[PDB]
Amino acid sequence: DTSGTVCLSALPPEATDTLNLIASDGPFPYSQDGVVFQNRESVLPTQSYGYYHEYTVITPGARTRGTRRIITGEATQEDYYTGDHYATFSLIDQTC
Repeated sequence: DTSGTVCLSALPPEATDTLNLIASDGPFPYSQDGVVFQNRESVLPTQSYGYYHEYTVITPGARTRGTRRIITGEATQEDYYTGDHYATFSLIDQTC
């Protein structure tokens, strides 16, 4: 299940950067950016393979991809933010 919705302005600035790169279809900083997100644990609504894709939300100072990500859903304006390494997700509202 999702943990509600959150305004883009309420997320780390890096989340805005990630969405801008998604809008231009990259290029992305990490090789894992753009790969299919399987939603293996069924936290997000059930959809067929390929409906979801994942992108890194850079954590300042991190040597690794960290724990922040944006999962895109194929529907219009459907994007999910997780700041706890896929444990919980919140729908991102780019209008606020």
